[PDB]
Amino acid sequence: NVEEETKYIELMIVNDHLMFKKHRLSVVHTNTYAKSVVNMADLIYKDQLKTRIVLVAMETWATDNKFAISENPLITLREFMKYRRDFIKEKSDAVHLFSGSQFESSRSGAAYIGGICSLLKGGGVNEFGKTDLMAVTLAQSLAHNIGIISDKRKLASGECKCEDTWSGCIMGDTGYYLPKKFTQCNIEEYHDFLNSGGGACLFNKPSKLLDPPECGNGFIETGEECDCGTPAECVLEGAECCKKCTLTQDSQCSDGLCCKKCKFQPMGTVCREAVNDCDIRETCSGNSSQCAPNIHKMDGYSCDGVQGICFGGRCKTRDRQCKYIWGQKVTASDKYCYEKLNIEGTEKGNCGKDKDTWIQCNKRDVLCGYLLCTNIGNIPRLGELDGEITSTLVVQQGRTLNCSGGHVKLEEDVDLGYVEDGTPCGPQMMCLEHRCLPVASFNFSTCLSSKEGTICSGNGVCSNELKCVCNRHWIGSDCNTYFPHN
Amino acid sequence: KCPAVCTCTKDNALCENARSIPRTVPPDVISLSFVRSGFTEISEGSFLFTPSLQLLLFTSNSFDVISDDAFIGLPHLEYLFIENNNIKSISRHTFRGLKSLIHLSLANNNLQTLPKDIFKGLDSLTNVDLRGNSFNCDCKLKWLVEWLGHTNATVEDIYCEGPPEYKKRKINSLSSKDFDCIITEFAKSQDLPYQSLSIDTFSYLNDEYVVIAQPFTGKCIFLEWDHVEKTFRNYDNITGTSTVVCKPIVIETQLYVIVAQLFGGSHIYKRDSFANKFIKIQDIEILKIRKPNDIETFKIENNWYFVVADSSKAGFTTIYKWNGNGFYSHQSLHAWYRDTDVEYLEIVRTPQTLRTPHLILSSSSQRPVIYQWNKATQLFTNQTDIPNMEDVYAVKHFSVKGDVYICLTRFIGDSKVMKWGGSSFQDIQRMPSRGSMVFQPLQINNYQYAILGSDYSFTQVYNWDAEKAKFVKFQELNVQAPRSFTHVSINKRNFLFASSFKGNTQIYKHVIVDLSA
Ligand SMILES: *[C@@H]1O[C@H](CO)[C@@H](O)[C@H](O)[C@H]1NC(C)=O
Ligand SMILES: *[C@@H]1O[C@H](CO)[C@@H](O)[C@H](O)[C@H]1NC(C)=O
Ligand SMILES: *[C@@H]1O[C@H](CO)[C@@H](O)[C@H](O)[C@H]1NC(C)=O
Ligand SMILES: *[C@@H]1O[C@H](CO)[C@@H](O)[C@H](O)[C@H]1NC(C)=O
Ligand SMILES: *[C@@H]1O[C@H](CO)[C@@H](O)[C@H](O)[C@H]1NC(C)=O
Ligand SMILES: *[C@@H]1O[C@H](CO)[C@@H](O)[C@H](O)[C@H]1NC(C)=O
Ligand SMILES: [Ca+2]
Ligand SMILES: [Ca+2]
Ligand SMILES: [Ca+2]
Ligand SMILES: [Ca+2]
Repeated sequence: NVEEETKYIELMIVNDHLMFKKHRLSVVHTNTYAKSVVNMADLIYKDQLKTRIVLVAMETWATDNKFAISENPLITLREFMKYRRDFIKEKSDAVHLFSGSQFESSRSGAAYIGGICSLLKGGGVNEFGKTDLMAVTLAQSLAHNIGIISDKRKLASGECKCEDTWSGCIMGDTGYYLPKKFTQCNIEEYHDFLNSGGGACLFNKPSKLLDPPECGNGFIETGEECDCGTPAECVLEGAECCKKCTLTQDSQCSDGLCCKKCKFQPMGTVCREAVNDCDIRETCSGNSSQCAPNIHKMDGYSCDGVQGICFGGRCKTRDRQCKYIWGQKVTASDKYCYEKLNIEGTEKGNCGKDKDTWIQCNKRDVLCGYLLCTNIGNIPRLGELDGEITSTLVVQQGRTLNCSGGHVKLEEDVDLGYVEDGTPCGPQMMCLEHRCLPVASFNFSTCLSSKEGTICSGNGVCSNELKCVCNRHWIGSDCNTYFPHN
Repeated sequence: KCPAVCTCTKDNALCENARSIPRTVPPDVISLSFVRSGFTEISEGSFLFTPSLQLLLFTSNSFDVISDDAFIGLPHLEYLFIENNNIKSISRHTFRGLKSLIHLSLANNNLQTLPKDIFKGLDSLTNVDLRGNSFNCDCKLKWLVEWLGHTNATVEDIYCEGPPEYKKRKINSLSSKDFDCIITEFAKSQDLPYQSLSIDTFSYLNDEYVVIAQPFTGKCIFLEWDHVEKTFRNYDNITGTSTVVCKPIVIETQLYVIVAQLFGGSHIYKRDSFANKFIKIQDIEILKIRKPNDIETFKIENNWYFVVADSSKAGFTTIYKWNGNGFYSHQSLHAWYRDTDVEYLEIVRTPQTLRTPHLILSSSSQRPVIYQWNKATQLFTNQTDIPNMEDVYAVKHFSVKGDVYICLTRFIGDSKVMKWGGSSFQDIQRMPSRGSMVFQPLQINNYQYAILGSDYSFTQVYNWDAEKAKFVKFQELNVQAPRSFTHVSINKRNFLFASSFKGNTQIYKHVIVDLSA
């Protein structure tokens, strides 16, 4: 089960010059401080989300500020991710900025929703504060990256509730009294994010801390051949094997999904099944006790039939977008709604705005335009509604269909209710900039192949790392070579 | 007719090594003496049946105590010499009963003390000799200084042998200076079952009431002085979940109460003239005010205002003017800051001789900031931060004579008091505190204290020294977690309330003691 595994967030923190100055013009003080923040946030996540946060790297600039900082946290987020993309080569699951400057915002920080494992979307920005306060800020930023949202129809309606009356909850507004705990609805939102295929990169357990090793901390570090969570909790798994952070002769592995009673499980045994059409199931290698690094299908593969195309292991469709924005009770409208509404060029449907004007949709762009759903509530699940709701009644041969939509705002330039980029408008077609384009225009990468015009020679699935996972009876990087017996 | 233990001529008797005082003397005996007798103590009401003695002397004896009225029955006694003995303490009324005593010598017995007004009741005294005693000089010897100055009788000089600070100093040469016999203390009158956060008091119809905010169960507690055989009793409650600060306000003989909470915290009440029931009037918008950590009440120029501290960055500080019907928004301060505390203080800003109202609010990561009131625009214009201190949780204020000083609170660091000059605040005293959520100045009957609490170690109370012009360590109070200190004045009664966040709150009684009596 994807929920029961204990996941790992590889984290890189970047301290700007103002933070470096804020402690003693000092590298050791900034390092220890940031490490403490990550320590407290990790204490929150360990208990609450069943996820550990490990910092594999840190970079602080003593020389000068690299880019132009803004009082707006969103602008600072965009520019910081520009710096990570154009400069930082370090491998990590997320990269977050610790800024000594004070933003003017309602929010103490900003992070891209569901942007984990992404290069461009993969991190956030957190302003300066005290140790615990900045720990909370990092907690909610990483919460955004991991798929957790503060607001919802369940929460606005009172179905979802923070049960601490004295102190808030992490996703809520932070006062002087700092929240120690997530609402259960945030937990279930995380589980929903994982069950949709997102956050595959989080299943790798770092074997190297940047800090000197310690025994009994829950991680295997240089000088120790085994470790468990605590010597007290070691009795559940690893007790028969690990002693004083060292294995006796008969124990191959301490603990893990591939470890049963101090012995490697055979290669090919399946530790984790695929959670959706975009996910590839993984098998134990017979080398390591931990299940192999999580892999999913390469971008461009079809999911939910021809109705979607995989991105980051997650299936992007229009119906899933309606259910995501407006809640689970919502269903996607029939194509007649979009087809009728794109031609009129009214407020009720359109392909976009240039300046204060509606563009008439092209005939093939019908499905790339204003997003239409049928049963819509009064309030959006996330963000806030701009303008009012849109309801258009369409009658075909006596059938009445109510086509409803709305403009939902997260960031000024990002508007829900427009078809998301990468959503297919048809066979071998996808929506970009509210226009229907062929797949070849996206310049997708590919794996190695022997037979031309095929992916992994048709015998395998191409991963997001551009490595072939072969089907039965096939071996090799191109999956060309056959097996001894059919 | 003379005892065998004594050597007695016709008019004289000399007794050595006597176990007990004989009550039978010859009629013609005038003077009587006791040398090295085996007496334990003087007999109580002794020396009766022998009125004829004009003289009594004791030398080289051992006496633990000399009982009251020991010399009664000696109307003709004139000279009395008790000297060259070892005596610890004698009773005050011992010498009472002789109005005929002229010469009295206590000298050389090494008395370290005398009781107040030991010499009262003899108006006939002429010579008295205290010499040759080691006298520890304190309030008893203060009354002795009074008597030395006020007596017509000639008294040879005596000296302080203690405390070592005063040695070989004339007891005749001492003045009221460098004697404080008037000391103050705080002893807890009452313990309360509930944990507390904020406390404030108000006066209605000569009855005094106190408002306590209990954060966890969300109870805003109103208690009154019971006045029959009870220190304190709580006559009412107001139930609000996550209650933080309860500040009462009375405008034109009408009681209003503001409560603040985390959710739907903004509220304002009123108490109905009949049935003594509080009724909610207004609810301020939840959107603008979120997670207030403080409330302060101030009135400026015939207008009541109201102020709240917003600890969240989303909400802004808000001052509320009051028209006839209710409170409504006036001004907003410190956008996008986390505000821990707010304080209102009226100070003299030069060149002006008038007192200008000011506001001091403290942030989490930011230095405190001061606002100057502007009468023309009905706003606060000047915005200035007090330099060279950071992480100030709260700032309070007090005034000693014409000067105005402030106490700035720091959780871990140096909490310091500063003097207000013409322009800015000037450093006075740096007092380290560990885990202090409050620094409270308090003025009780021309005594300015300061209370600095600790969630870790003992709460350190300080007292003001007028000559030193600097707070001095005074008393230690034990509180599990103190978030406040409040001064409560009943009629001719003074109490202080100490909240406890992690434990039961304390009620201390203020007692003034005089050691000179
Ligand atoms: C696992 O280890 C074995 C030897 O212990 C090696 O042959 C095999 O290539 C390893 N698997 C990898 C590197 O994926
Ligand atoms: C239109 O939308 C409303 C939203 O509540 C829904 O109840 C209704 O069934 C829809 N269709 C109509 C009114 O034909
Ligand atoms: C194809 O690759 C080029 C080379 O880097 C790149 O610039 C371009 O954005 C890619 N996509 C296209 C041409 O659609
Ligand atoms: C003498 O001493 C007595 C003591 O009570 C005092 O009342 C009186 O005024 C004195 N007379 C003087 C100082 O002349
Ligand atoms: C107010 O609340 C306290 C705390 O539970 C309680 O002891 C007291 O009886 C209450 N006063 C009432 C109900 O009048
Ligand atoms: C502002 O601060 C200055 C000191 O720099 C002071 O002179 C003035 O009275 C204050 N009030 C203002 C400027 O309104
Ligand atoms: Ca990873
Ligand atoms: Ca270890
Ligand atoms: Ca997988
Ligand atoms: Ca205050």
